[PDB]
Amino acid sequence: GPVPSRARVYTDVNTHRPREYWDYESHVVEWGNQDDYQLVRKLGRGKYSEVFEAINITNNEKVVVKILKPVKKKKIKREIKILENLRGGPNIITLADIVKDPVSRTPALVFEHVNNTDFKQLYQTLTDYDIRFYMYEILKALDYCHSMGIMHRDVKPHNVMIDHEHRKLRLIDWGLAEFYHPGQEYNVRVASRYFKGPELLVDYQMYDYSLDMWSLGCMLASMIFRKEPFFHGHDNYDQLVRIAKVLGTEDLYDYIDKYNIELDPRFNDILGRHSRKRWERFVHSENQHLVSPEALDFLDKLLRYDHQSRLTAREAMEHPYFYTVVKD
Ligand SMILES: COc1ccc(/N=C2/NC(=O)/C(=C/c3ccc(OC)c(O)c3)S2)cc1
Repeated sequence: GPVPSRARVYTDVNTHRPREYWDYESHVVEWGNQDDYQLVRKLGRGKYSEVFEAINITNNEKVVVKILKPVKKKKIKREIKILENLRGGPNIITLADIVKDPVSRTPALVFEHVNNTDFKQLYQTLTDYDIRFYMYEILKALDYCHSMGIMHRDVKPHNVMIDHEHRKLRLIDWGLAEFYHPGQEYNVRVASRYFKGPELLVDYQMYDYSLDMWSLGCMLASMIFRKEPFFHGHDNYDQLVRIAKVLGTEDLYDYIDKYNIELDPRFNDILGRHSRKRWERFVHSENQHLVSPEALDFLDKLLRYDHQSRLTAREAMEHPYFYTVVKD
């Protein structure tokens, strides 16, 4: 069978914290008053919720209200517990309140408001310095939640709110996040297609925080190469082919061989043979101002098949890529 795997860092965080830290099924929600918040406009509708701009009339404060669609109470308490465990963390969205929505019959989460510009406009104008700056700010958030025993599992541009005027970043949408427990087998149906790690795409369930580092690598490649998304698969199978055409098939086989994993035989007719490419081939006159040797080396150390070989968030913050970023 498959070879087990554990994270190389923060392995035992949850087994040394009290059961109440991670046993989200037993969490008792503390309810606020739903009448404190007036909905202003709908911002978005997802698979599991709808998001609204709102105002706290007992505050005059702008907030964001996320009203949950029905899903098993386990996953609602999971997201609530995770947001409360992480509240106050560097660049973590702050959960201000929780209420019962009378119409939906489901909880509604109240968040701090971030005056963000959508990434499709923002990524068109981010400079080399901006990308390094915001990548460092994301790394602060990930190392924090990783150090707190939590993996986000849905890192993507949509889940990174940026108020570019105030240089403020928040990592949002913790609805897929989960507590890391060594040896635990997790659902591989997480993250968006373009940001799924190879571990998900080969159905290896004993993954860890390093999944988020793959997703971050995918974001980085889209930004510095100005190709969003970078690995643009048509489905989950073609997604791994897209990755293999860049990272090569020999290291893909080394990866699945290390973990005693087999590919789905439907890859037989589609995967092919590919050498590993030099990242410089994606450089051209329209993105070269975003690319440096340090950028390519950093990206190369995030986008590894072997989840055990990717930089940790901590190690990533040590990379020369960030030497130019002013640290507060
Ligand atoms: C496109 O449909 C959806 C549906 C649900 C979503 N899920 C969230 N999960 C969070 O935590 C969110 C927090 C948030 C969003 C925007 C903000 O400012 C504009 C802000 O301050 C906080 S959104 C996202 C998009």
